[PDB]
Amino acid sequence: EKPYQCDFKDCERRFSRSDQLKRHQRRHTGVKPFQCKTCQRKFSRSDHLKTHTRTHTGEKPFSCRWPSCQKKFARSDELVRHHNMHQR
DNA sequence: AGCGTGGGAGT
DNA sequence: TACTCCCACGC
Ligand code: NA
Ligand SMILES: [Zn+2]
Ligand SMILES: [Zn+2]
Ligand SMILES: [Zn+2]
Repeated sequence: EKPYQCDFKDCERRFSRSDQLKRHQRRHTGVKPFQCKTCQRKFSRSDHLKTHTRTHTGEKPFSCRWPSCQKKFARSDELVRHHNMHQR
């Protein structure tokens, strides 16, 4: 199921796909290909750079679906937490 | 709350 | 492979 093993010392992680292993291995190497042009912070992943950028732009693409609630969020996981809050 | 950081997955 | 999206841990 997860044939791509991480061979770094004392790491037991295994992955379904080669690209998942490559991304994981950036944790060990510290290689960070992406940079925010606003604050120069570096990231190992482009999706992390994308959501970080919303800290500068104020974009909040995720709207609460509860009727009459107008709250918005920069990330889908913030909206999940918020929805969990409406539903006790 | 706000967000760095992470795996699992669709494409 | 890479880009993208989801949900999640932990502060
Ligand atoms: Na990418
Ligand atoms: Zn590893
Ligand atoms: Zn920045
Ligand atoms: Zn709401």
